[PDB]
Amino acid sequence: ENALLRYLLD
Amino acid sequence: KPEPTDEEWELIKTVTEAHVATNAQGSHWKQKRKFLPEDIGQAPIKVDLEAFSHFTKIITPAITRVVDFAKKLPMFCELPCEDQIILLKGCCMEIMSLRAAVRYDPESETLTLNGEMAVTRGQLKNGGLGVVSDAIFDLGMSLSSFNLDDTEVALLQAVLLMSSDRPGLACVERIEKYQDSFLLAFEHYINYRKHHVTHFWPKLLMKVTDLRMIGACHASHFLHMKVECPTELFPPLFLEVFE
Ligand SMILES: Cc1nc(C(=O)NCC(=O)O)c(O)c2ccc(Oc3ccccc3)cc12
Repeated sequence: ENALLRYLLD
Repeated sequence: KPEPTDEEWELIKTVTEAHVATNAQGSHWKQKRKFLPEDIGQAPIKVDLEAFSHFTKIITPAITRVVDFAKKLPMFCELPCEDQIILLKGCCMEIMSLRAAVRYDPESETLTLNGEMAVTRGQLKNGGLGVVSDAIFDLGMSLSSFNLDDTEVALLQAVLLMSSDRPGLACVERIEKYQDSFLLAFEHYINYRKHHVTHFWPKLLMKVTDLRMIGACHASHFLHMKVECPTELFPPLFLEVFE
């Protein structure tokens, strides 16, 4: 659900 | 009073470098500083929409720098992904406030956000933060006497990031091991620095609590902003971190 924050954590 | 071990010096090099590399505008933050115009952020007639949109537009890079900090910490990287997400959502507002508070300027009575934007107690208050504005400004005023350097700020951020009490964490004992290491390095560095304040370490621990209050408040003032602004009006990275 934290799509963007997950992406930023690579 | 004991000073850092070699392992603790190495750890202090790591956090300090992580912090310096991710602190907006670095040494130049007072030069790149634009004072937000004074008509922006005066008291309505609730939330001043103009100041809100300026604050809305800089929260995203500020959250991203916090993420960049955590990623340059090797202990953080060994945590599973959901732990990292939980730990970041937990400490993002805490670390941003610390980073703003140590940039309090008593002559102008402003904080600098994003290395670039000087705002007043009234502007940050009327742009959505409410009483939390006073909390961050009061913290800045009182930190001036603590003369924190880059390393003490870095270590404070690591202590807040490594909080094993956030709801949902798998590796709770692992995270508390990491925090304990930082707390020990932090104390021994404080012993070595020999500040000229009595019981510096106990007083700094109360500052940690002040920050954890600012962080726990952002729920009571997330709702205070969603009274007026539809959820579309916030940037997405902010919504993720704050709910
Ligand atoms: C608490 C803090 N801090 C910083 C910041 O830059 N701190 C220093 C730094 O990271 O270098 C911000 O940029 C903030 C931006 C918005 C904000 O709330 C709001 C978010 C959306 C709408 C209104 C206020 C709090 C900030």
